[PDB]
This record gives sequence, C-alpha cells and structure tokens, in this order.
Amino acid sequence: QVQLQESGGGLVQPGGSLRLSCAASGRTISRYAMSWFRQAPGKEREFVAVARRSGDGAFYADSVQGRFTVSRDDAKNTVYLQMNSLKPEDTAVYYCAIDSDTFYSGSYDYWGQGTQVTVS
Amino acid sequence: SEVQLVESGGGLVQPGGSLRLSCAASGFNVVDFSLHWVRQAPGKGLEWVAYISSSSGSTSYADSVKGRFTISADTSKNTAYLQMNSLRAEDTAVYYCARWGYWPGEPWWKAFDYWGQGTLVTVSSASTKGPSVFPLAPSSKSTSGGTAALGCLVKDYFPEPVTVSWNSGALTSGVHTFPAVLQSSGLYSLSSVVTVPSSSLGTQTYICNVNHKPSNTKVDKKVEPK
Amino acid sequence: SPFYRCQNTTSVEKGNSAVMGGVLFSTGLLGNLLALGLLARSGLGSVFYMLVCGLTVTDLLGKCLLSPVVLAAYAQNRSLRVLAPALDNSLCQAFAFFMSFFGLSSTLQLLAMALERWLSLGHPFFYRRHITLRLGALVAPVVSAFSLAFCALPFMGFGKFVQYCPGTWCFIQMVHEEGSLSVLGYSVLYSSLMALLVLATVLCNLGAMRNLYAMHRRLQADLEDNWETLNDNLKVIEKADNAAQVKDALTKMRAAALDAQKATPPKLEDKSPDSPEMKDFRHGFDILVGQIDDALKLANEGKVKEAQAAAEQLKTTRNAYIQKYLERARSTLLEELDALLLLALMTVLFTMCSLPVIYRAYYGAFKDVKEKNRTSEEAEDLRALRFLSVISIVNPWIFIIFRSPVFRIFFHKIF
Amino acid sequence: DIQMTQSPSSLSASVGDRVTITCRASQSVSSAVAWYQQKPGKAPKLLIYSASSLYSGVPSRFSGSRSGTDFTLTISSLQPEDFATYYCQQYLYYSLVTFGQGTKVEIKRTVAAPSVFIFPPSDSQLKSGTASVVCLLNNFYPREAKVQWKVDNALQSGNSQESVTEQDSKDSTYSLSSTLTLSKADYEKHKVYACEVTHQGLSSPVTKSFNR
Ligand SMILES: Cc1cc(OC[C@@H]2CN(C)c3ccccc3O2)cc(C)c1C(=O)Nc1ccc(Cl)c(CC(=O)O)c1
Repeated sequence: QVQLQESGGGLVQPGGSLRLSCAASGRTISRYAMSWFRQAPGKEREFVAVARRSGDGAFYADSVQGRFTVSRDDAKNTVYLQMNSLKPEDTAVYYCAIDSDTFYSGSYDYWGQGTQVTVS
Repeated sequence: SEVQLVESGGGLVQPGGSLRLSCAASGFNVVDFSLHWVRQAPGKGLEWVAYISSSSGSTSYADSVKGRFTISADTSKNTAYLQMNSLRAEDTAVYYCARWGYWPGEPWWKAFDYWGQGTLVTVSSASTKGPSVFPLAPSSKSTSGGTAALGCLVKDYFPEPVTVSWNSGALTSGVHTFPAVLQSSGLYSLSSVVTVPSSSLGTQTYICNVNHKPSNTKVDKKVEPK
Repeated sequence: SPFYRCQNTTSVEKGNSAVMGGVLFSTGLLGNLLALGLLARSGLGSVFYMLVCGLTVTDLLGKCLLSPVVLAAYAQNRSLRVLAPALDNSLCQAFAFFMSFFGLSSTLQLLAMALERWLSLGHPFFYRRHITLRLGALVAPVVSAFSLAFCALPFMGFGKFVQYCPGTWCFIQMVHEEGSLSVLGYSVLYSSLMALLVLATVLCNLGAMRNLYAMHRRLQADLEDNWETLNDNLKVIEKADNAAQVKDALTKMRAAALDAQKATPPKLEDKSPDSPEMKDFRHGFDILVGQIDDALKLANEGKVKEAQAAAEQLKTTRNAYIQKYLERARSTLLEELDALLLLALMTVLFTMCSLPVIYRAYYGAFKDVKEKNRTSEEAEDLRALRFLSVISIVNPWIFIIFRSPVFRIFFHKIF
Repeated sequence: DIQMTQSPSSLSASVGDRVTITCRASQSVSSAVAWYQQKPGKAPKLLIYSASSLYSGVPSRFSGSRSGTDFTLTISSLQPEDFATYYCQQYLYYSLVTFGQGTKVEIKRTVAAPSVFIFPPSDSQLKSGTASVVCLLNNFYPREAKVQWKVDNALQSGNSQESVTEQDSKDSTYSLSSTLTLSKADYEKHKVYACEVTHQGLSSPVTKSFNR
C-alpha cells in the first residue's frame, strides 16, 4: 500500500513561494521515481516534474521550467516541490504519484489525493 | 612514419569456411612490438583475440579461439597473419590489430596507444535476394488534424545495405528511416515513415524509392490515402 | 615581624636536626662525573646529545656552588649572615638569585631540547637549511644571559628576597606584604613564565610523538607488507607443481613488486628523485620483475613446468638486492624512538617537580588569609625549594640508567 | 583475466556540468588501468593510462584517480563533443587484458510525449506472404517507452521487431518503430488490432486500434 500523503499551502500571492510535501506510507523511494501532476477544471492532468534515482538527475515539463524544484530525501523517504515566482494561472489541485518500473516506464498506479492551491 | 596498422582480408564467407586476416604495420618493426588482435561485435563491447611476439616467437590465444585460430608473423614482410578455420555463427564482427611495447620502461605502461580501423567479417548461409516493397496507408476510420502518417516497408533483402529515399530526397521534414534488423530467415527489413499535415488525410500520393546495389534492384512505390 | 619570623635569627635549630644533604651532593657529583665521562668518551666529546651534555654540565656547575654553603652554614650552627661577614644580607640575596637563575636556565634548556627535536623530526628542509651545530651548541650562554637579566630586577628596581625557616633558606617573597606594585609583580611573573615554558615544552613533545608514528605507519604500509607478500608467494609456488597456480601466483608477485617499487626509506625521503640510493632500489626491482617475466613467458606459456631455476634466482635476487635498505630503515626508526623516549622522561621530571612552587606563588598572590604559622603550615616553601633542589640530583642518573643496555631493550621488546 | 565492473550504463547530462564514472577491478592490478573513448562506428582511443596519467593530445577535462582498487574518470566541463562511449581496461600480463562494459552520455531535455499511430497491412502483403502491422511513436523523451500489442484481448508475446532511432539532431527526441510480422492466416483469422503505449511523461497510456 503506497499511500502518498501530500501537504501544502492553500493561498499565495504573485511573486510568492510555496512548499509542497509528499511522503510515502511505508515503502522506500530508492526503488521507484516520483511524479507531480496538475488537475484543473476544464483541462487535463498535465505533467509537471519527475524525480529519478540519485545520481541520475530529475526532469521537468515545459510549463514549470526554472520555477519548480524537486528534492528527494531517502532518510524521510519523502519528496518536496518548491514553487517560486508563481502566477495566477497555477491554481489547481496538485497530485503526487509513484512509478512501478525500475527501468523508468510510466506505471502510475499509486496516486496522491491532491492539494488545492488557489492563487489570486 | 605514422604508426598505422592497415588491414586486409575481409568479406562474406560460408559457415565452416576458412579465412586469412592480414595486418600490415607501418613505421616500426614487428619484432620490436608485440601484436594483439581485438574484435568488436556489431553494437557491443570490445574483445581481445590473440597475442604474438616476434622476438621470442611466443603466441597465445583467447579461450574461444584457441585451437581454431592460428597466429603467425613474418619479419621479412613485416606482417601478422591470423588463420581462421572453424567459423561459427557468433563471429560476424569488426577486427583490428593493436601494438604494445616490451618491459621495462615507458613502452610497457602505455598499453594500446595505437589501433587499427578494422575489417568486417560476416558468416551466413544465405544468398543474394531482392526486396519486396509495401505501402502503409493512413487509417481512414478516425484521423485527427495535422497528424497524417505515411510510410513504406522494404522486406527480405540480402546483403546489407539498402538505400531508401522519399520523393528523391525532396521530402525530408519528418522522415524517420529505421535501422535494418536481422530476421530469423537471415535477411533484412527496413521501414521509412513520415508525418504530414492532414489535409483530408493529405489528399495526395507520394513516392518512395528503394535501391539495392548487390542484386541491382530499384523499386518505386506510390502511397495513397486509404 | 608578624610574617617570616625567622629573619636575622642566629639560632639555626628551628627547622630541622638531621644530616642528609651530603649523601645527595656526593650522589649527584659521582653521577654527573660518570655521565660526563661516558658521554664525552664514546661521542668524542648529534646536536641532541650536545644539548644533553651542556645541560648536565650546567647542573653539575650549579649544585656544587649551592650545596656546600648550606652544609657549612648548618655545620657551623650560624645563619646565612652570621657565619661570614655579609653585611646587610650580602649572602641571602646571592643564594636566592643563584637558585632562581639556575632553575630558569635549566627550564629554558629543556624547552630548547624539545623545540629543536620537534623541528628536526618535523620539517627536514627547515632543519637542514637553518639549524647548524653552532646554534645547537650555543643554547646555554644566551639562555643564562636572559635568565640573569630577568632575575637582576631587585638590583635596578624593587624585589624582595626573604629567609624562610630554618636559618638558611633564601628565596623570593610571596605572602603578606599587604600589597605593593613591585612586590607581587615578580611573584606572579615567575610562576607565569614557568607555566608558559612548561606548556610549550609539553606541546612540542606531543607534536614530536605523533610525527614519528606517522612515519612508522607510512613505512609499514609501504614496504613490509609487499615484502611479506613476495615471501609468501615464493614459498607457495614451490610446494606445488600444477600448471594453473604458477602463472597467477607469478602475476601476484609482479603486482606486489610493482607496488613495492614505489616506496621510500625515511632518510632518502630527503631527496627522492634521481637518487642513486633509490636508483639501486628501482634497478633491483626491475631485475626481479624481469626474472618473473622470463619465468612466465618461457616456462609456463606451454604446459612445461620447471620453475625452480627461476625460483632460486629470485631468492638470490631478494637476498642480494633489497635487504640492506630494510635493515637500515629499521635501525633508524629504533634509534629515533630511543631518542624521543629519552627526552620524554626529562620533560616529565622537570614538569612534575615544579607544581608546588607555582601553586604556592599563586596561593600567596590572589588569596589572602594573612596569617602565619596557621596550624604550623610554613613547610610549603620548604617543599618547593627542596623540590627545585632535588631536580639536580636525579637528572643524570636516569640518563645513565637509560643508556645501560642490560635492560633498556628487554623491557622495550617485551612491553 | 581480471574483470572491470563499470557503472552507470548510461547517464543524461547538460553542457557545462561535471560527471564521474567509476571502474572497479576484481583484484589488485596495481596502477595499470586505461580509459578509452569510442564514437559509434569508429576505433577506440586512449585517454588516461597508468590509472592517473594523461595521454598526449587528450584534453585536460578528463582526470583519472586511483583509490586502492577503485578508479575514477572525471569530466569537468562537459563540452558538446564529449557525447560518446567510454570503456575501462586492465592490463597486467600480455595475455592478461580485459575491457569493461562501457557507458554512454546523452543530452538533458524536458519531457515530451509520444504520438502513437497504427497502420493496416497492404493488399500485396496479405496476398503474397506474411502480414506485418506497424505501430509508430513519432517523438518522445526520454528514451524509455513501453509498447504493447493486443489482438482480441490476447497478449502478443510471439512477434516483435522494435527498432529505435538514435538521438535526433533537431529536437533531441527518440523515435521507435514496432513491427508485428506474423502471417496471412493470423491476419485474416482476426479482426481487431490495438496498440498500448506507456511513457514516463504520461498520466495514461495511448491506444490506437483498427478493425478489418
Ligand atoms: C641547595 C641545593 C641546590 C642545588 O642546585 C643548585 C642550583 C639551584 N637549583 C635549585 C637548581 C635547580 C635545577 C638545576 C640547577 C640548579 O642549580 C642542588 C642541591 C642538591 C641542593 C641541596 O643541597 N639540596 C637539598 C635537598 C634536600 C635536602 Cl633534605 C637537603 C639537605 C637538608 O635540607 O638538610 C639539601
């Protein structure tokens, strides 16, 4: 049971920052990779960022370049998404998902519940 | 002169045949430098074959090639020879010859400072054949806008290589020519595809041209919407 | 006279009724003569041993000026001013000044010993480019000049010498002056300087104790393990004649030889490149590896196995080329260990026979009960003075005992 | 005959950063380790010999270090002309020479998504021999993908001719072509054909299907 518990802030202002946290429920992160997603009404669940195994780096989508930072801590077995220089159009429910393949193929069968973020 | 190791003796031979690889070194004496043979599989790592020293006349072989490979050298011709007598399937590769110095001093610590370009060795129980060309019509069931796909597939030709072009090279926007694969029959297949804006599935017919030099084959195929 | 009651007191029976300084003086005199002769005969008269001989000469010339006068004053039953016409205490001040001067000079000489030992062991370049034999020889005169300049304060300034009981024991004043600018100044400064020099000596000795351990660990990890690997492989190859273990055992020997070719002896560390003493090392290992190569190629390329001419030639190579450097390196390390072990005990003695005077001088500086003969406690000055005295009689005898080879190496090997 | 274990197999890096590769020997080969650089289709070249020394002509961005049995190759300023394959080799005796597996360095890029297409077999293919069905992924990044075939809710573990293009010189994506060439009898024995493509930067697989 990989229950990725997520937490973060609700209200923010333009130019501000935020720290989203995603923690596992008893499964090591050194095996799989982590992914962040955005869901908004009238749109689709766009890809945001992926954190791979240590020594391999991390990757980001085309909408959060130079503005989102993903950090990984194996001691706490958790991941952090730092958002800086925000904009009013980022208001959405953020989701944290995990993989199932050690060769990095997308099998996102474990999803976070989501955190609402409203920005004005 | 330059330390160049020019090779000869390469081609297609039947399984169970014999071949004579010749490595000729330039700029230095074969007696003064040990000579080794290194082979590389297509798209794999490196592998060392055999060792010859002409001053002591001492030979050594790898585990796989010993008893079937014979290394020799002649100082009058300044040449090294490798004789292959029992060729199995797992021997198609690129071969080259490298040099090494003698203990003690600087020349021993530098291991493989010079190599050879290599020659191709291929073993197969297959003969020359011509390819068959088939088109790939776009699916007329459900198509989107700006994402029509075309392509042609050439199959069952021998030996490598074959040349496939799209409209005599005029259309080179989104062309993908995939590298040839080896079938269980012993021949090769290839596919060349392209993506085009969907003006009602493109509403046009294209031409792809395939030419094979050993069988002297030239086929032009017309692709049309389904 | 509330404090220091015994002053210009004729009766010298207050302190003690005993005679034990003559045997101490004779023991010190005989021991110093023995040490001086033994050191000046076998050594034709090493900067470290020059420092040791100078320090023993100073100690011998010091104790013989101050023990007979105390003995004579105690024998005549006259105090330090009644036995001779020394008007206005012309002898008490001389006694105190000479005692303080000799103690200061001895402590500075020990500090110089530890300092130049640490410098010689630590930085060979600075030691070989700066320190000469003249500078090591001339430690004593400049030290004595500084000590007399420091202790000549009361002549050109204000400094109080007083007599503690019994009739003859003169030293600097510490307690119960009720405060003066020029009285507690020297009483604090003396112990402060003593503690500073003692701590500097201990710091130098602690640095020299670790530098040599680093050197020994370097040599043990760099030469002896490779030597043992060569020996063990050369023993293993003989006891079997299979065609498989010979080649990989020989290449293990080659790896060990290539590792050992890079090591270095201590003294040749001074000039490693282009050294004939290192060139012969490299040449011997070149010959050994060439013999291993001849054994590998000619013998065991084919499955023929002689290997024994090669093994015996390698044994001859080992026993004829390499053992000299290992033996001389081990001898040098043992010599250096013995030298620092000699110095450490002298440092320990000097330090641990100087605490009572220091803490008494500080006891009388910032703590003020201002009472004399409190439960008959005035023997602290006596103990401090007698310990500063007894430093002299036990300094050369430990050197003589440590230089005797009857047991100096048996305990070193066993423990 | 001493192994040289190398890792990682392939790494993605940007331009200007520093990368490190580790080679581990099975036993003490002392200080005889060499590094080789090879582009696809050319002979290997020597970079660092004696496990620390720089070969003549090799640029100073490459450094070698030895720590007991471990050996490290380090590139400080990753120039664009340094995307190649790297091997480590140990040499102790003339018959004791052994190379490593190798590693490959590629270019860092933002995540993209594959465009999935399917094709029906042509009339000549179904009338003259075995029929081939092609599934196409146009452009995606990174080089990880999973392509599955499906006929009438039955998995296809029999045929597969997947060929992967190398890194494109324009958009740095990797294209794939999966071919399923089975027979004519199997082609006219079934009706529905479907693909199923999963990628790292997708929240759902893409399915392209057609019936005949
Ligand atoms: C006065 C005396 C001075 C003396 O060194 C002379 C100088 C100054 N000092 C103290 C000193 C210190 C270090 C190095 C050189 C030195 O040079 C060495 C002795 C041995 C005695 C001496 O004679 N003691 C002594 C110690 C203990 C006793 Cl129970 C007695 C007899 C007694 O008190 O009845 C005498």
